[PDB]
Amino acid sequence: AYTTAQLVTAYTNANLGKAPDAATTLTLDAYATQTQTGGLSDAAALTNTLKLVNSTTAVAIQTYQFFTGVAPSAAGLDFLVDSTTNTNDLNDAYYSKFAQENRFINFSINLATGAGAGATAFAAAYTGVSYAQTVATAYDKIIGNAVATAAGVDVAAAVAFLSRQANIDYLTAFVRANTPFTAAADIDLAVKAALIGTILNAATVSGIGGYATATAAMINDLSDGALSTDNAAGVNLFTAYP
Amino acid sequence: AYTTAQLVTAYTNANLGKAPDAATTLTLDAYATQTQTGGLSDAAALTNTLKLVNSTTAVAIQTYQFFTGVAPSAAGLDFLVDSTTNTNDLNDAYYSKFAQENRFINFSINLATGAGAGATAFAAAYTGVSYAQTVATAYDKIIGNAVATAAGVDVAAAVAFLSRQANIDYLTAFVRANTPFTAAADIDLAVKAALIGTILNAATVSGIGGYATATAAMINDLSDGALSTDNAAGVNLFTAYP
Amino acid sequence: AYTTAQLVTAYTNANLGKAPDAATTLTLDAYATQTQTGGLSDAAALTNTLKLVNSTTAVAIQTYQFFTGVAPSAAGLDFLVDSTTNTNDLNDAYYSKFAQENRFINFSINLATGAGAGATAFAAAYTGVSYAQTVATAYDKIIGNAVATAAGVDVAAAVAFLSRQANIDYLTAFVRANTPFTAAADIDLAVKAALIGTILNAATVSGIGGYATATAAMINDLSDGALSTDNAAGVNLFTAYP
Amino acid sequence: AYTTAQLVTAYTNANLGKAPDAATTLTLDAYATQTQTGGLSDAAALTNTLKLVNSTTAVAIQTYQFFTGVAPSAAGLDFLVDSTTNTNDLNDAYYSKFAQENRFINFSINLATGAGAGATAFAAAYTGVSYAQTVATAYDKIIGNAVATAAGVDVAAAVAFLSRQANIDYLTAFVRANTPFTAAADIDLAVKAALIGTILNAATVSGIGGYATATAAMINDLSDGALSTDNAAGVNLFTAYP
Amino acid sequence: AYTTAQLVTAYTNANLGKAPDAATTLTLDAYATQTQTGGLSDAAALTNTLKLVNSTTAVAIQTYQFFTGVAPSAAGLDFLVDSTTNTNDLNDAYYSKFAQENRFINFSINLATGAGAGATAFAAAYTGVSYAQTVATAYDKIIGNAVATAAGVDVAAAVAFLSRQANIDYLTAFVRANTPFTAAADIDLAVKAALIGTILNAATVSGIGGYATATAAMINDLSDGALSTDNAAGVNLFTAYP
Amino acid sequence: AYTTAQLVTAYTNANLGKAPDAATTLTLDAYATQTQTGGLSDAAALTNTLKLVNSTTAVAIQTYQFFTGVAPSAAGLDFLVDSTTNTNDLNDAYYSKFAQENRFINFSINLATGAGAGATAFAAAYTGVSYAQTVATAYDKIIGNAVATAAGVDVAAAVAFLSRQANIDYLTAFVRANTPFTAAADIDLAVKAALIGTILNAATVSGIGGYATATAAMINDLSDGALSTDNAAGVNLFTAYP
Ligand SMILES: CC(=O)N[C@H]1[C@H](O)[C@H](O)[C@@H](O[C@@H]2[C@H](O)[C@H](O[C@@H]3[C@H](O)[C@@H](O[C@@H]4[C@H](O)[C@@H](O[C@@H]5[C@H](O)[C@H](O[C@@H]6[C@H](O)[C@@H](O)O[C@H](C)[C@H]6NC(C)=O)O[C@H](CO)[C@H]5O)O[C@H](C)[C@H]4NC(C)=O)O[C@H](C)[C@H]3NC(C)=O)O[C@H](CO)[C@H]2O)O[C@@H]1C
Ligand SMILES: CC(=O)N[C@H]1[C@H](O)[C@H](O)[C@@H](O[C@@H]2[C@H](O)[C@H](O[C@@H]3[C@H](O)[C@@H](O[C@@H]4[C@H](O)[C@@H](O[C@@H]5[C@H](O)[C@H](O[C@@H]6[C@H](O)[C@@H](O)O[C@H](C)[C@H]6NC(C)=O)O[C@H](CO)[C@H]5O)O[C@H](C)[C@H]4NC(C)=O)O[C@H](C)[C@H]3NC(C)=O)O[C@H](CO)[C@H]2O)O[C@@H]1C
Ligand SMILES: CC(=O)N[C@H]1[C@H](O)[C@H](O)[C@@H](O[C@@H]2[C@H](O)[C@H](O[C@@H]3[C@H](O)[C@@H](O[C@@H]4[C@H](O)[C@@H](O[C@@H]5[C@H](O)[C@H](O[C@@H]6[C@H](O)[C@@H](O)O[C@H](C)[C@H]6NC(C)=O)O[C@H](CO)[C@H]5O)O[C@H](C)[C@H]4NC(C)=O)O[C@H](C)[C@H]3NC(C)=O)O[C@H](CO)[C@H]2O)O[C@@H]1C
Ligand SMILES: CC(=O)N[C@H]1[C@H](O)[C@H](O)[C@@H](O[C@@H]2[C@H](O)[C@H](O[C@@H]3[C@H](O)[C@@H](O[C@@H]4[C@H](O)[C@@H](O[C@@H]5[C@H](O)[C@H](O[C@@H]6[C@H](O)[C@@H](O)O[C@H](C)[C@H]6NC(C)=O)O[C@H](CO)[C@H]5O)O[C@H](C)[C@H]4NC(C)=O)O[C@H](C)[C@H]3NC(C)=O)O[C@H](CO)[C@H]2O)O[C@@H]1C
Ligand SMILES: CC(=O)N[C@H]1[C@H](O)[C@H](O)[C@@H](O[C@@H]2[C@H](O)[C@H](O[C@@H]3[C@H](O)[C@@H](O[C@@H]4[C@H](O)[C@@H](O[C@@H]5[C@H](O)[C@H](O[C@@H]6[C@H](O)[C@@H](O)O[C@H](C)[C@H]6NC(C)=O)O[C@H](CO)[C@H]5O)O[C@H](C)[C@H]4NC(C)=O)O[C@H](C)[C@H]3NC(C)=O)O[C@H](CO)[C@H]2O)O[C@@H]1C
Ligand SMILES: CC(=O)N[C@H]1[C@H](O)[C@H](O)[C@@H](O[C@@H]2[C@H](O)[C@H](O[C@@H]3[C@H](O)[C@@H](O[C@@H]4[C@H](O)[C@@H](O[C@@H]5[C@H](O)[C@H](O[C@@H]6[C@H](O)[C@@H](O)O[C@H](C)[C@H]6NC(C)=O)O[C@H](CO)[C@H]5O)O[C@H](C)[C@H]4NC(C)=O)O[C@H](C)[C@H]3NC(C)=O)O[C@H](CO)[C@H]2O)O[C@@H]1C
Ligand SMILES: CC(=O)N[C@H]1[C@H](O)[C@H](O)[C@@H](O[C@@H]2[C@H](O)[C@H](O[C@@H]3[C@H](O)[C@@H](O[C@@H]4[C@H](O)[C@@H](O[C@@H]5[C@H](O)[C@H](O[C@@H]6[C@H](O)[C@@H](O)O[C@H](C)[C@H]6NC(C)=O)O[C@H](CO)[C@H]5O)O[C@H](C)[C@H]4NC(C)=O)O[C@H](C)[C@H]3NC(C)=O)O[C@H](CO)[C@H]2O)O[C@@H]1C
Ligand SMILES: [Ca+2]
Ligand SMILES: [Ca+2]
Ligand SMILES: [Ca+2]
Ligand SMILES: [Ca+2]
Ligand SMILES: [Ca+2]
Ligand SMILES: [Ca+2]
Ligand SMILES: [Ca+2]
Ligand SMILES: [Ca+2]
Ligand SMILES: [Ca+2]
Ligand SMILES: [Ca+2]
Ligand SMILES: [Ca+2]
Ligand SMILES: [Ca+2]
Ligand SMILES: [Ca+2]
Ligand SMILES: [Ca+2]
Ligand SMILES: [Ca+2]
Ligand SMILES: [Ca+2]
Ligand SMILES: [Ca+2]
Ligand SMILES: [Ca+2]
Repeated sequence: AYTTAQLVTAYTNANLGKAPDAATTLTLDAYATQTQTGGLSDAAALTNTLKLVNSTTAVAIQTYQFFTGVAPSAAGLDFLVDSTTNTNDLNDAYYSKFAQENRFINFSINLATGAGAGATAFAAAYTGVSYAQTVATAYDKIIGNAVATAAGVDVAAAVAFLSRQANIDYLTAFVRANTPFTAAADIDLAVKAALIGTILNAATVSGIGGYATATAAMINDLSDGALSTDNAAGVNLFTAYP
Repeated sequence: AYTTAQLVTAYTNANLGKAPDAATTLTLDAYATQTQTGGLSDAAALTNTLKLVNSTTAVAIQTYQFFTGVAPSAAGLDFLVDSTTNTNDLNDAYYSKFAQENRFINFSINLATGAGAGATAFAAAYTGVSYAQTVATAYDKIIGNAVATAAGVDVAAAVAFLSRQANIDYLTAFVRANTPFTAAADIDLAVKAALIGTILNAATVSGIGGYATATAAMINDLSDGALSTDNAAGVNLFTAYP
Repeated sequence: AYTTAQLVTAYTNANLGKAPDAATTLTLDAYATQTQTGGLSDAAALTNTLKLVNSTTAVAIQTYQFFTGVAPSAAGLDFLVDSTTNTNDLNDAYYSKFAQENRFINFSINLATGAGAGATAFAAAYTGVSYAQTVATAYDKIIGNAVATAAGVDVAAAVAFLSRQANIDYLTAFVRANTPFTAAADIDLAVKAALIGTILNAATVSGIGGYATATAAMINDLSDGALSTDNAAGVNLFTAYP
Repeated sequence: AYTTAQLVTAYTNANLGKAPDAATTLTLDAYATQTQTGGLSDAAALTNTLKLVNSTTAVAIQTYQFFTGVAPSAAGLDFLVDSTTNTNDLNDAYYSKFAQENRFINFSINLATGAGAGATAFAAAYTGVSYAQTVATAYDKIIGNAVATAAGVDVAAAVAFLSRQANIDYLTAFVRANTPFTAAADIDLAVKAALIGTILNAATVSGIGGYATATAAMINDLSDGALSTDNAAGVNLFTAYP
Repeated sequence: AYTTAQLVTAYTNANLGKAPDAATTLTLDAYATQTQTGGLSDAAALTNTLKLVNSTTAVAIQTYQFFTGVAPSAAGLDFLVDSTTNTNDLNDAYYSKFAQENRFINFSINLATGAGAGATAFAAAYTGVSYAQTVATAYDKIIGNAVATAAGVDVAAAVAFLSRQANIDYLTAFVRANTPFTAAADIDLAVKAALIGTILNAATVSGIGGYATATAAMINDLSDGALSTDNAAGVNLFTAYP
Repeated sequence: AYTTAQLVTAYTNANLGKAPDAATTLTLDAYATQTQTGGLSDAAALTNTLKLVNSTTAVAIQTYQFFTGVAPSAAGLDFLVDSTTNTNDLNDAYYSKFAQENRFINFSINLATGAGAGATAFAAAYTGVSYAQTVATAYDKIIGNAVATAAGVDVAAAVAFLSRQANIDYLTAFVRANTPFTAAADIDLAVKAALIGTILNAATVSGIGGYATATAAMINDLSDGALSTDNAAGVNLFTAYP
């Protein structure tokens, strides 16, 4: 049985010191009532509670792991999500106008293009590759073909939907109108990051794939208040939480 | 085997001293015959007998528990349902023109708006929340998403039906024409109580959810004549009947 | 193996001394042949043999039990069905123009209206009750909601069919044109008896319900020639044959 | 393994000394080959061999059993089917123009009307009975309602088909144009025999019912050459072959 | 594992010294490869290898067995299929223009009409029999009604298809234009042989029936090079290979 | 768990010293990630890794085995796929314009026509055989009728599709416009090689058949770097890898 005070504290640690909104408080309150009435197990309530921090914390963990090869530390997560020194962070008015999918795309573009840490690695490996191939390889890397088929979703339809011309046209307009890029090569590279960022958003929403499971464990690890690993140079998701 | 005299006495205690109507007497008489003919078990007949007091007793128990956080005592139930000092109570001519759903809405509006005990708590928590969010959170709090899916009903369709624009338009007309409220904020808060009151009526009619099960046990506890707990400050449903 | 002589004697005792008709004799003869050829068990043949006395004996037993609260005795059954002192009885030319359903309605009207034994009790309990409620309560009392659903028949459709406006219009015309009643209250009470009488006919035709099972046992008890209980003041079906 | 010589001898005894036709010889020869090739068991071949004598021997056995109450003896069967003293018998040119169904009707009319042995018994029992009732009772007596439903055939459809107005119109034309009867009562009685005769033909063709099973055993008993019972006054099928 | 040299030698013995054609050699070569790759068992390859000799050897065995009552010997098979003294045999240019079905019909006509060994027996038994009866009896004799139903094919449809007016019109044209017969009786008898010959072709193509199984064993017996029985007066298929 | 360095080395040995392309590197990288995240077993990743060398290595192994009767050695594979002395090999700019199916056809034409090693054997066996027969025999030889049916694919539809007139018209145009052949016999022989080459491409794409399984084992054997057999005169696939 979870009290509403316990759930909001777990959410606060997962959200890194940010108090829940009034609407989210009612959702957390509903979860607490279900546990007391025998309608929801203790483990299920916590997982649902930690599922509300997807747009604010899971975006920071997953984008760094794919691009920079390592997830940010507790101090790095604190700076990115909710910090006093960072005026523009994930849960402030600067990002308040974005959705979950747009937030994933923004970090993907920033990391792979310009002054991002993984920008040089992204350009070397993702050059000379078509849009369809990038989607196909990223989908297998993030979610996986075997795992997705076992879960029930159709891989062939999902890959085609993500690589449709409508998605490409919208993303290239998003890159050109927003990013300070105008060359064909620079725009082409940035669209690839946007395509990958969409896949990352799809994986965390559905919860299927190695990336989605790994970031869930890290959020659960951070839920109690202190990260168990908390490595200074970053936490490798795949080896910290096998 | 239940005699018709036993069933009406159980109903009278559940209805708090009110004699059954002539139509309800035939329904109770039919239940007694089925038990004697081996067509209905003793436990099933009593549960069906206590299912006829939904509009007169279960409304008082459930509305107080959700809003004030505690169910009324035996003396409090007596005053609300059938008392000599209370000229206008649930089973008199004042409420004789209402249906089951309208009765649930009336207590919800009275408790959450004006001089209700839980009015101050309701305003603090349910401010800045949209209509769709209030329905979604209340449905999970009262009935529950996991329990409803297991029972067979579709949660997604049920929530959309309860939050349709037709329901909102009818409820806001009900609030404005009946309640002494004219400000946008006051009307908006009252409609939220009406939306929650509809959910409470849905839960007790279908019998799915923690609230429906809890109020059934309290009515069964009151059926014999004396409430087992009968706390002076109120009976907490979720801890008295786990 | 049942001989045709044995079957007609069992039918005669069930019909209370009335010899079977020529058409019914062939039906009884067919049952005897099936037992000798190994196509029908001994118990099944007797039950089918006793199923042909529904319109002449089961009508007397069931109507008295529902209205007067007790089934007629062996002497009472003899007077009602086939007696020398009673010029107008069930199996004579006076009732030869009626069907099974009409026979059930006639006793229901006679008992509940006028000089019937149960007329005073029927008026006290069945006053202020709508037609739909009377059908719903009688159907549960006679057949039962749980038993009917288990058997496979749809209760919701059956109740609506029995309470349709076409049935009410036919029955009120039957009451007004036949019974010596013209007041609204007297006609309304008589139609309720007709509605109940139709339900009794439905129960005995289909064989589902406590009433149908109980009257079958009494007919089987009377089949051998002498009733086992044969109480002077009447036989209570539900306690004599649990 | 049955040789073609053995099969024709079994058929000859079943047909009471009549040699098989050239077409029937090929059918018997085909049965013999199947047994030698392992495609048909010995018991199945004999039953199929004895199924070809339906129109010549099973008609004599079944009609007498239903009407006269006893099957003909071996000498009686010999006179009826194939005898030197009887110029007009079942397997001669006199009956060579009839089919299986017409042969059954002819004996039914002869036995129940005119100088038949069972004519007086048939008139006493089958007077005052409608056509539909006669078909319904005869079908239960010969085939049976329970047995037919278990086999898979629909009793309700079969009875209605046998009692259709087209069947009655054809049969009454058959009776009037052929039998020397013109009165309404005499024609009505003869049509009842024709209706029963059709049922007997249906039972032996399909092989369902006590009559069909009983006459099959008697033919099998006669197959070896000598009847085991061979009672002088007739063989009662239901007690000789339980 | 079968080598391509072994398969062609088995086919040569089955074909009685005739070397396989170039097209058939590839088919035999494909069977050998499948056994070496673990895609086909040794027994299955030999049965498929012996299934290619249907039009040249199984025609001689089956037609003699049905008509003359005995299959030809090894010397008789050698003369009929592939012999130096016989200029016109089954696998030469004389029969190179015929198909499998036409080859079966040719032997049936030759044996049952003219100077055939079984011509006198065929005329005595198959006189006075209609076309439909001949097809029905031959189908039961060759394939069998019980065996065909167990295999899954519909006997009623198959018999009607083989006895359709289109088949009769084609066969009677085949008989009249080819055979030196012009009388009605002679043509009628020859068409019956053609109808039976078609059934024999159907049985060996599908592989269902006692005849098809028996001739397969004899071909398998001849496959090694020397027939095990090799009776001088002929081999009776049904007793040599039970 | 496979590292991306291990997968590319396995692919390099399978591709015989050729470094993977940038697009293929991402595919190999995705396989490595899945193994580390527990979404793909070690054996499955290697098989998928070796499935990307179908167009460059499996074409050399399979075409030689079918036509020349033996697969090329490690030195022979090195010369054909990736060698310094061979300016025009499978993975250079000379073959960079072809697809997988066209590559299979090219070797089939070269080997069976002109100066190919198996040209003389192909002409001797595949002369006087129709197009439909060649497809039917090759399909059974390469994939097999029994194996294909067990896998689920329809053999009858597949053979008809491969032998359709549209396929023949395209292939004969391919032969005439490309190969230096103009005679009817030479073109006819070359089209047969093209038809077989298409079947080989179909077998390796679907992975069904003895040829597909055998060439997979040889590629797996070559994956570690050194071939286990490495016979100087060639490796017989069916006996080296049973
Ligand atoms: C392992 C670990 O724990 N490491 C930590 C360290 O130990 C240490 O504690 C600390 O570090 C930080 C961190 O590494 C930081 O990384 C940044 C960061 O990931 C990210 O930052 C953003 C960037 O500085 C910048 O913004 C603009 C802006 O997004 C703009 O986009 C427009 C615009 O918003 C408006 O017009 O709306 C449009 C729709 C929008 N367009 C799009 C496409 O979205 O776009 C431009 C061009 O893309 C972009 O430059 O400002 C943001 C506010 C900022 N975000 C946050 C949350 O702060 O990406 C950087 C590339 C990345 N830098 C490097 C280097 O990798 O870097 C600082 C140093 O600069 C470091 O101290 O934290 C570690 C995690
Ligand atoms: C724990 C426990 O056991 N406690 C008990 C105590 O120990 C003690 O024994 C005792 O207490 C009572 C009780 O707490 C009472 O609580 C009241 C009560 O819940 C409720 O009361 C109603 C209210 O006083 C009032 O009415 C009007 C009216 O409903 C009107 O609505 C119109 C109108 O009917 C007509 O026009 O038709 C329209 C369709 C209708 N509109 C709508 C929208 O329905 O609407 C106005 C505005 O909403 C409303 O004020 O009169 C009712 C007759 C009355 N109902 C009953 C059953 O009595 O709500 C009050 C807000 C609530 N008060 C407080 C405070 O919470 O309060 C009294 C003291 O006043 C107390 O003694 O019982 C405890 C249970
Ligand atoms: C426990 C036990 O065993 N008790 C027995 C006693 O110990 C004792 O042995 C003995 O008793 C009898 C019995 O109690 C009797 O009961 C009667 C009886 O149940 C019933 O009787 C009928 C009634 O007297 C009457 O008839 C008319 C008539 O039905 C008429 O209807 C018209 C008409 O037929 C024509 O126009 O066609 C129309 C279509 C039709 N209309 C309708 C609607 O059908 O309608 C009027 C008004 O309804 C009606 O009065 O005459 C009938 C012939 C008679 N039936 C039989 C079978 O006899 O109902 C009585 C109300 C009931 N009486 C009492 C009192 O309850 O009563 C006598 C004394 O009168 C008693 O000796 O048997 C016990 C079973
Ligand atoms: C256990 C359960 O749940 N059962 C239910 C079923 O599962 C099902 O859901 C529904 O099914 C029904 C049910 O089986 C039913 O049966 C009918 C019914 O019993 C009755 O129905 C009445 C009838 O159609 C009709 O009657 C007239 C009338 O009897 C008339 O007689 C006159 C008249 O009384 C007066 O003038 O006096 C005269 C002397 C008299 N003449 C006589 C007696 O000769 O005679 C005519 C024929 O000439 C007759 O049509 O109309 C009534 C309104 C109707 N009543 C109701 C309540 O509907 O009798 C039918 C013979 C009977 N049918 C069959 C078949 O048995 O059947 C329907 C058929 O669709 C079925 O759907 O409900 C169950 C409760
Ligand atoms: C127990 C036992 O074993 N008993 C045996 C005895 O011990 C003893 O061995 C011995 O007995 C016989 C037997 O009992 C016989 O029984 C006969 C017999 O069952 C049957 O006989 C037929 C009857 O005599 C008669 O014919 C005409 C004819 O059918 C005609 O019909 C016309 C006509 O054919 C033409 O116009 O075509 C029309 C389409 C056709 N119409 C129809 C409707 O079909 O119709 C008339 C009127 O119906 C009819 O009389 O002649 C037949 C040739 C004959 N059939 C045979 C097979 O012989 O029915 C008799 C009524 C019955 N008699 C008695 C008595 O029951 O009787 C003799 C004595 O007469 C007896 O020796 O065998 C015992 C079995
Ligand atoms: C048990 C055993 O092993 N016995 C063997 C012996 O021990 C001994 O070793 C030896 O015997 C042979 C064998 O018994 C032979 O039997 C023959 C044989 O079965 C068969 O022979 C055919 C017949 O002689 C004949 O031909 C014509 C021709 O078919 C013609 O048809 C035309 C024509 O082809 C053209 O116009 O095209 C048309 C489409 C075609 N029409 C049709 C309808 O097809 O039709 C006429 C009339 O039907 C026909 O006579 O010539 C054939 C070439 C020949 N076939 C072969 C394969 O040789 O049928 C004979 C009736 C049969 N004879 C007897 C007798 O039964 O007989 C010789 C002696 O003549 C004997 O030495 O082999 C035993 C098996
Ligand atoms: C068991 C083992 O390991 N053996 C090895 C040896 O031990 C030894 O190590 C070594 O041997 C080689 C090898 O045996 C070689 O075999 C060749 C080879 O299989 C193949 O070679 C091709 C051929 O020489 C040739 O080309 C043209 C060309 O393809 C042309 O096609 C046109 C053209 O490309 C353009 O116009 O586009 C068109 C679309 C196209 N048309 C079509 C239809 O595709 O077509 C003509 C006519 O078909 C053709 O001649 O040149 C190619 C570049 C070459 N391919 C490669 C990969 O090198 O087929 C030869 C017939 C075969 N030779 C013999 C002999 O069998 O032979 C050399 C000696 O010449 C030997 O040293 O390797 C062993 C495996
Ligand atoms: Ca913080
Ligand atoms: Ca901040
Ligand atoms: Ca932790
Ligand atoms: Ca009270
Ligand atoms: Ca009151
Ligand atoms: Ca209690
Ligand atoms: Ca009597
Ligand atoms: Ca009387
Ligand atoms: Ca008794
Ligand atoms: Ca005889
Ligand atoms: Ca005779
Ligand atoms: Ca016997
Ligand atoms: Ca030879
Ligand atoms: Ca020859
Ligand atoms: Ca052998
Ligand atoms: Ca190399
Ligand atoms: Ca090269
Ligand atoms: Ca190796």
